Parts: sequence; structure tokens; C-alpha cells
Amino acid sequence: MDYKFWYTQPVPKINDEFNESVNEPFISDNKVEDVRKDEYKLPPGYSWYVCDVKDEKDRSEIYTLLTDNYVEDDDNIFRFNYSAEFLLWALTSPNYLKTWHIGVKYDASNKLIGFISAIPTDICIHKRTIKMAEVNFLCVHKTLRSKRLAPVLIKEITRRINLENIWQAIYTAGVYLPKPVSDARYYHRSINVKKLIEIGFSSLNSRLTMSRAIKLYRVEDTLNIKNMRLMKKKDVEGVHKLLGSYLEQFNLYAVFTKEEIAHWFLPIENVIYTYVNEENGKIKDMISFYSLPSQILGNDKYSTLNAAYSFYNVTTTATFKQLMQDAILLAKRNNFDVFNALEVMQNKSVFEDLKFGEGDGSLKYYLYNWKCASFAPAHVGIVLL
Ligand SMILES: CCCCCCCCCCCCCC(=O)CSCCNC(=O)CCNC(=O)[C@H](O)C(C)(C)COP(=O)(O)OP(=O)(O)OC[C@H]1O[C@@H](n2cnc3c(N)ncnc32)[C@H](O)[C@@H]1OP(=O)(O)O
Ligand SMILES: COc1cccc(COC(=O)c2oc3cccc(OC4CCNCC4)c3c2C)c1
Ligand SMILES: [Cl-]
Ligand SMILES: [Mg+2]
Repeated sequence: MDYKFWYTQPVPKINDEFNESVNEPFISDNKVEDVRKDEYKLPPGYSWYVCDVKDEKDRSEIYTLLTDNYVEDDDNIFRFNYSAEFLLWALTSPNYLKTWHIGVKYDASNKLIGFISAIPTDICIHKRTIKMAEVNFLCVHKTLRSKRLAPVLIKEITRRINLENIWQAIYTAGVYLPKPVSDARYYHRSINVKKLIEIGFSSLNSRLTMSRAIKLYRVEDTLNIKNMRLMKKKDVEGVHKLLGSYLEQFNLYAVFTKEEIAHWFLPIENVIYTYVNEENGKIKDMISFYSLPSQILGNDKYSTLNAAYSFYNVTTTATFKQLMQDAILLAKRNNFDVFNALEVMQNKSVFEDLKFGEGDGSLKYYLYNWKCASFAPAHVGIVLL
């Protein structure tokens, strides 16, 4: 389109394409002492608000904002419905800053109508490891859309991040903006087939009757890796090493510390599931997925789609296909209707054999203030939430 906000930002032009050997900021040499110390102006009757995610009430108000106003599917039949407990997990990682959790309230009602967040994470992009901010959960109330509020939120978080002497960020969106480093399609592996058909997430063709669709997706309730168990505190060193060593091969991935591994993977009911296979006290395989339910808009029978999203999966003792079959099965065991993944890492390789369907769109990966060659998604080794 025209991208009049994005064009003033340190990000590539729509027509920019860089050699593999390019790996550097757009703007280097930045200075904390020069960063604006004043908050971005909001329109009359609107105020900044510092959200304390560890306060139940503040967390609940972010949760209602996103519940009613967050990302929908193209046909406006489903809306992402991140739980409050998920938000807590997502936003309170190691060394997080409360003042990168940014709310906008409407003066007169005192109601939260806008939100944007970031967490600090070490990102390796093309073998350069950079302190970055991972930005998520940008949201403006449906009644206030197209008012140019989203650039005010962006600019204000950029200012807040810059104050910490961080100059790059990482983010994903479904919408095309200037300009993806990678673009990954999503795929859906049906578990509760009939519910999926009923709510219009999946469809039948005459070759596929209801009974046939149900047989097609039926799994065996027996793991390929018999000893796969919920991760415990004792497993953090092992997971750190297994995941840490695996991720080195990709062009884009998070460099997790131990403290990060514990946060990111220790299980929490209805938010994050990690399973491990220990052999001789060494952690040899792992599976992880997170819970992201979709609210079903206007379906008489169901109000929630229970969905599991693939997180980080590593196998040394089985085929990746066997690993990801077990991950489908562990998801089913925890009541999920569907197992979603992106075509990142080695995922695409198993999608056909494990009966994933292609979805309807793709997820773009972005860096802010970084110049580098774009790449196919199989070179992406990071999953954002
Ligand atoms: C070094 C530190 C750096 C930190 C900062 C890093 C950057 C982080 C960037 C944030 C990454 C967030 C990642 C994330 O959370 C994950 S992606 C999901 C974002 N949330 C949703 O899609 C929920 C529903 N929609 C809304 O809330 C509104 O439509 C939002 C708020 C999306 C835009 O509100 P609006 O009422 O529809 O629009 P205006 O206010 O009038 O603004 C229009 C301007 O916003 C640009 N826009 C629209 N959607 C965008 C998006 N998803 N990313 C970036 N930019 C987006 C748009 O292109 C236009 O700029 P342009 O004229 O150049 O084209
Ligand atoms: C059925 O429910 C919905 C609700 C809203 C939108 C859509 C359409 O996008 C997908 O159906 C969709 O499927 C995916 C599978 C893996 C990872 C994905 O993106 C991540 C995780 C979610 N937040 C941002 C980064 C996705 C998405 C966005 C489907
Ligand atoms: Cl400005
Ligand atoms: Mg707006």
C-alpha cells in the first residue's frame, strides 16, 4: 500500500533486498542520553497507564481488552483468546521490565482501550547475538480503529526500549508490512474432527463423510517414546543443553539462559506443556506446546476452540515424525481440539504424513532496526506467542 508510518522507521523499504553478507543495524551508534524522556502525545482524553501484570486486576483488564479486541481470522468467525494466566507467563519472563507493559486508558470511563508490550530476549540473527525486545499483544479497541493510535503505541514502546539501550526488536504479524525477514505458513492438525467441522474450522467433501473424517484423524493412544513425561525443575540443565545445541543451526533464534529455560518450559496447566525423555539422567528428547484458545464468534453450541500451538520440539532418539506424532498425542491427552504449527525449523517435513492441513494465511517475521538477507522459514528457529 503506502506505509506512511513505516516508511519513517528504521526498517527496509518494500523493494529492499539484501545480500546474505549484510547483517547490521539500519542506525548504529545510538545514544541513551539522546532519547526522548517525554511520553508520546495521545489524543485529547486519553492517558498512558503502567500495567502491573502481577496485579490480578490490571492483568484482568488487559485480558478483557484482548478478549474483545484482539486478532481474528480472515472471516471474523474466531478471535484469539489468550488467558490471563497465559498473559502472566508471557509478560513476566526473566528480567522483564514493568514499564514495557504499556496501557492507554480513556479518561472519562477509566477503561483500558489500548495495549502494547515487550520483553527482553537475546536474539541470534545470522550468527550475531543482539539484545532485543520481543513485541507482542499490540491491541487497540475496535471502536477506535484507523485513528492512527497504533503508531503512538509503537513509538512510545520504542522510546521505552531505547531508554534501556536496546535498539532492535523482533515481532510477528499476519499482515504484510515493511518488510518480512521470513514468512511462515501455518498448518492445523485436527484432533476433535466433528467439533472442528461443526464450528466451520474444517470441512467435509463427498469423498469424506463424517465417519471417514473421524477415522482419518484417529490416533493410537500409545507414545512412540514411551518415557515422555512432564518436565520438572530437575530437567532445566538438560533441556537448556538439548534445546540450546539444536537451535544453533538456524538463522534466527533466541539464546536462552537456564533461567529462561525454566520460565519458558516448566509446565503450567492450560498455558505451557513440556515433555522430556530422560535416559541415564540426560534429557534426550523434548516436546512443547502452548495453549491458545480461540473464541468462537456466534456458534450456538461452542464458545471456545481448545487449541495447542507447537513450541519447541527436539529428538535425538526417534525420527522427527515420531516426535511430532507423540506431540499430537500429548495434545490430545490434554483435551485440545487441534494442534497448530508453523513451517519453521523441521516442521514442514512432517505435515503431510501427520495429516496437517494447510491454513489460510501466513505469519510474517520482522526485525526493527536490522538489515539482513531474508530467508525461507525452515531457517527460522524462534516461535513467538
Ligand atoms: C528497538 C525497539 C523497537 C520497538 C518497536 C518495534 C516495532 C513493533 C511493531 C508492532 C508489532 C506488533 C506485534 C503484535 O502484537 C502481533 S501482531 C497482532 C496485532 N494485533 C492485532 O492484529 C489485533 C487487532 N487489531 C488491532 O488492535 C489494530 O488493528 C492494531 C492495533 C493492530 C492497528 O491499529 P489500527 O487502528 O488498525 O491502525 P492505526 O492505529 O490507524 O495505525 C495504522 C498504522 O499501524 C500499522 N499497523 C497495523 N497493524 C500493525 C501490526 N500488527 N504491526 C505493526 N504495525 C501495524 C499500519 O500498517 C499503519 O502504518 P502504515 O501507515 O505505515 O502502514
Ligand atoms: C482459529 O482461530 C483464529 C483466530 C485468529 C486468527 C486466526 C488465523 O490465524 C491462524 O490460524 C494461525 O495459526 C497459527 C499456527 C501457529 C502459529 C500462529 O501464529 C503465532 C501464534 C499466535 N499469535 C501470533 C504468532 C498461528 C496463527 C496466527 C485463527
Ligand atoms: Cl513523532
Ligand atoms: Mg487507531
